[PDB]
Amino acid sequence: GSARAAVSELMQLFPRGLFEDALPPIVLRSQVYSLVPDRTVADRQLKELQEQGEIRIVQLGFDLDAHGIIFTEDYRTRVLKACDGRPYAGAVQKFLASVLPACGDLSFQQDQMTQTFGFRDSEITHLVNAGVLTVRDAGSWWLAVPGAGRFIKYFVKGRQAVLSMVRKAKYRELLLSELLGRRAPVVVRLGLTYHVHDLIGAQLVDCISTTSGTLLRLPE
Amino acid sequence: TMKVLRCVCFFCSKLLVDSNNPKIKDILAKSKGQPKKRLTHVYDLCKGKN
Amino acid sequence: LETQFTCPFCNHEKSCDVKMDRARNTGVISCTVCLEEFQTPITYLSEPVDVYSDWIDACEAANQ
Amino acid sequence: PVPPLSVRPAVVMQGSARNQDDLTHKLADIVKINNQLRRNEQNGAAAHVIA
Amino acid sequence: MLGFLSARQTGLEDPLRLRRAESTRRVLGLELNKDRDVERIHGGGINTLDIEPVEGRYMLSGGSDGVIVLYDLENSSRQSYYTCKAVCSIGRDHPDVHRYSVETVQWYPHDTGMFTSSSFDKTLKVWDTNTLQTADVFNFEETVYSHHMSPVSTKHCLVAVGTRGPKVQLCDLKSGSCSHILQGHRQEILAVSWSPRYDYILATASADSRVKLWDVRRASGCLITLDQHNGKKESANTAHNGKVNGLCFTSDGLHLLTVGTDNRMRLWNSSNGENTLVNYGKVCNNSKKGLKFTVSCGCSSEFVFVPYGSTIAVYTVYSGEQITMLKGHYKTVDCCVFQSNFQELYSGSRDCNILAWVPSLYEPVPDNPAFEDAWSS
DNA sequence: CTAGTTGATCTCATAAGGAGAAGGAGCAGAGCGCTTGAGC
Ligand SMILES: [Zn+2]
Repeated sequence: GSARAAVSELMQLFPRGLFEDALPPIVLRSQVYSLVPDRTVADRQLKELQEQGEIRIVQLGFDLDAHGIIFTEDYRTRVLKACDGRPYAGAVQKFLASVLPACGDLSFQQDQMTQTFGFRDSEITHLVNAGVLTVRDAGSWWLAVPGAGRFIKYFVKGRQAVLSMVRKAKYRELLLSELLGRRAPVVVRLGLTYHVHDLIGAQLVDCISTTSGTLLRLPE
Repeated sequence: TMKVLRCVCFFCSKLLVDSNNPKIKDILAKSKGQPKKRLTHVYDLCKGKN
Repeated sequence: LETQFTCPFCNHEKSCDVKMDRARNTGVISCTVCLEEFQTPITYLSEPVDVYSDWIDACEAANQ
Repeated sequence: PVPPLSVRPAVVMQGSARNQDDLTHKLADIVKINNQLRRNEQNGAAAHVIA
Repeated sequence: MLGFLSARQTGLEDPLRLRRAESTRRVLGLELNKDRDVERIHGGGINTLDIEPVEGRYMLSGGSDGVIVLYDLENSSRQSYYTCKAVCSIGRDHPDVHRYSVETVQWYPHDTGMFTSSSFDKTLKVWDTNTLQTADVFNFEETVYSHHMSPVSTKHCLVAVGTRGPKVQLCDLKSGSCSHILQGHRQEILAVSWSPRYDYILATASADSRVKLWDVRRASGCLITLDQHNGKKESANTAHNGKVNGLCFTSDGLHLLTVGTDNRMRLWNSSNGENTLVNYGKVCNNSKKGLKFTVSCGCSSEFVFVPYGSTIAVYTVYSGEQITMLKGHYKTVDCCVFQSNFQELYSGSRDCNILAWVPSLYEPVPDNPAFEDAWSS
């Protein structure tokens, strides 16, 4: 179990064509813990591999522990094709050439951004224009991924959906082989395989192994 | 302030409802030069979004 | 009337809730900081103040 | 926005009592409480006191 | 077992190896009151426990009704399954009783003749153990959520108390003081804990999701405001993601353990403050009050027993693996204490009983009439 | 360019309504993806 390997698999699962090649392929830290049993180390590998500049971990808002992952190169290649042709395309390019390869912190302070990156107080709206700078608070702001709205809406919808059917299942159990074999519900479009990894990481289910494969149960 | 804040996002400060859809397009077409009517329609349509 | 009360144990203002259950002719009042519960037999006429009175009277009676 | 003296004139008494306008009194109240708030927020103050 | 004994008398293994190995084996074999029982005098739920620093024999306890009961924890009888009797109890009839719920109690380090209890009645009381009366009463403007005394400092007797107010209060047993106050927090301070390694180093955890490492001698703010993601570095640098309601230094004081209502637990370096990125899984924590937990001492690998709903979770401190869940209670557990000498655990919860967790795997040898299946044939 | 002088200027110091419009609550039903689910 390697975090380099772990993140790669999730990346493959992503429905790339579903979002018209605009949102870079997000993979969650929750589903990272699914492939690698020892979470204790998964964070440690991704930590140095964060400052290694080959990954971007973006903080999301669907829960307190919402930390998404965006591929660095793909994060780069997609912002220009989204920013260019727009009024905000000006200093977002600077943000890219200066801020991204010099820092890896999840949220930038006011004095940090203005001084270290030499940002004015007028162009800062342009980064807020299309998913570049979120709003942590008055003094700090988390790093944004453009066009993240649609993803989480489907993501949250999907999580609820899978949770619901699992509960509905007779005797409140549902075999994992019975998810893949059965057609994915139309309510969730991110992929049934994508979400089942999420609850495993979120510990909403436990991977109980038996003679008939592995089973998931709500916590007792 | 109440109405505008309820219409816009609390976190990312964006319009809750996509503005390119036919419903908003026809609402805007009807409300040409009527900002009060536009606000009323937008508010009563975006109040249901959670 | 008021529904947020002060817990007699943990001394937190506006930190008590009253549960309404006409069907079971009973009511429950519980805190939020320390979560101390109490149940009393209520009727169609009982009010959230009444369950406080029953609880606080029992507390004083238990303190006797 | 502070109104000028024309909007809130200082009336003249039959003697020399220069009564200020009610808007001027409210403005003075606002300035004193704003200075108190500024000094409180620059120094150490409780959250409930600031509220 | 036998190999550890033989390797000891032969000299191949240093004598500490068997002791640490047998200590950690006892922790793994922890189970309910196989040979014990705690006398029940707390009418309400029990909020705090503390074992005396020396000789680990008498244990204090503080209930939700305000009574504080001092216990006895060794078998003065010949027979087993002894009951842990109470030598004394400060109840309602006492003139100086906590009127309201007592939140945390603590034995004074270096001797057992004095102990301090702080309640929600906005007072910290100094007690005389022998006469069971008070000596100093410290009233506070807001309710008191926790108080800690330095277990290793010998140059001072400062007691640190965190109130509902946004600012730490440092009372000195020597003289009255009660005026030294630490600023830098924004909301209710739910946990304070001194550092067992450094005398003047204090950790304060408050509802603004910030834990601050203070130096009492220092006259200029805090030293380290622990952050979660280790960015470059206040009104920022959140220690957790909710309400930090727990604090427990490790045995040597080199690392810090914190529990918040984000259902997350973190281990932090004591000197620099960087988190060590031990994930611990999900640690259930919905308590709005101070959550008291302990860490094992004198074992092969240190353990941490943290309250987990109606159960107690055991994790390896550094490995961060879930060892076992001690399902004994019926209501939520809020305090757990560790008997270092015997590797035993005492748990206070809200079902008004202190449960003892004693090591198993030692049973009487017969020459069980209740242990059979009764299935029909 | 330099001192010395004169005012400004400040700071600190002791004590027996209404009609209507707007929001929200609660229940009530329609619809629909879903999850079975069992009769021919
Ligand atoms: Zn209470």
